[PDB]
Amino acid sequence: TPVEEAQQKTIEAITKAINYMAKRRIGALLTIERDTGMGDYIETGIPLNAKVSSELLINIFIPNTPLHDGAVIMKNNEIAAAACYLPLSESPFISKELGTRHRAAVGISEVTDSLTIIVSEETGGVSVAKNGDLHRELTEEALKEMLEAE
Amino acid sequence: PTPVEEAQQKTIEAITKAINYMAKRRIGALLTIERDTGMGDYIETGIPLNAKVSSELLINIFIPNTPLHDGAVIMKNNEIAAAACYLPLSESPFISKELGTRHRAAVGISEVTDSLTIIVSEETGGVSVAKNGDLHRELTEEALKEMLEAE
Ligand SMILES: CCOC(=O)N1Cc2ccncc2C1
Ligand SMILES: CCOC(=O)N1Cc2ccncc2C1
Ligand SMILES: [Mg+2]
Repeated sequence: TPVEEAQQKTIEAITKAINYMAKRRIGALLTIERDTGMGDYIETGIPLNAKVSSELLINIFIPNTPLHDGAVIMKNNEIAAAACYLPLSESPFISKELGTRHRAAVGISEVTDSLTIIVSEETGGVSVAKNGDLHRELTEEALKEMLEAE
Repeated sequence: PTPVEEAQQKTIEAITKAINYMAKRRIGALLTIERDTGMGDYIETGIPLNAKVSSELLINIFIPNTPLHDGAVIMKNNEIAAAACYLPLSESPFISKELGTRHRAAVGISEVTDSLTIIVSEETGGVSVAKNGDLHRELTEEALKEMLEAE
């Protein structure tokens, strides 16, 4: 159906962007809103309300640029905003070598049903935060399975 | 001012802030503002954004060596319609011979539309505008803002 085709196109755009950023160890933080509304966090960023593309997602997270610090938040198959604030988790159970992008991802996942993707700037490792837990060192197949399950 | 007028002023502020930032850093840029001649055929050659304008997004689009930096950004009113768009290259003899493809594309679209195109040179940081087949070079920040306000 059209809705299914659109969802698959968005998953493909995300995975292509994440793969590029992982290869180059470009830090990224991408939160996908689900049933819990995230308007209060969307409002802390720069409004975009843009069509998703791999190209736009890559250009947002280039280091040393206006939009690269903070989270992209996606809603209704669009990029709602970039450079958004997310709450930092205080969980003592996050790997201690991880920094603030990952604590922000876990933090938003503790108070919403959202799915957040993180690319580490240290390793290019890809992780997902959901329900207060961080799933680390994902393969491409693993991230795609999580997006489809979501 | 009406909401339409306030929105126009915000869009001008966003454009001038981005152009000034790119000029300073010698970031090449090509930014076409659609007017009354519709530019759908050219918008459709790029990557669709349909995004709200911000200075931050404009700058991020043109960072060198990134997916969106080559080709034109085409704006419709208060939105960035698409990036990395193709424009026709002018063959006008009044384009300074040292200028490259971004200036030629800008003059080219300006020959077949009433659009206003801004160009930042990656070589010099100079700011120019193409309109109605003419290129106006070495604009001050003040001159660019006035041209946009009058447009
Ligand atoms: C568009 C400008 O944005 C910023 O300078 N920050 C830094 C920053 C750091 C952590 N979370 C969000 C943000 C947004
Ligand atoms: C999104 C990818 O964009 C591109 O690779 N282009 C568009 C474009 C438009 C005009 N001249 C050169 C190029 C290269
Ligand atoms: Mg002069």
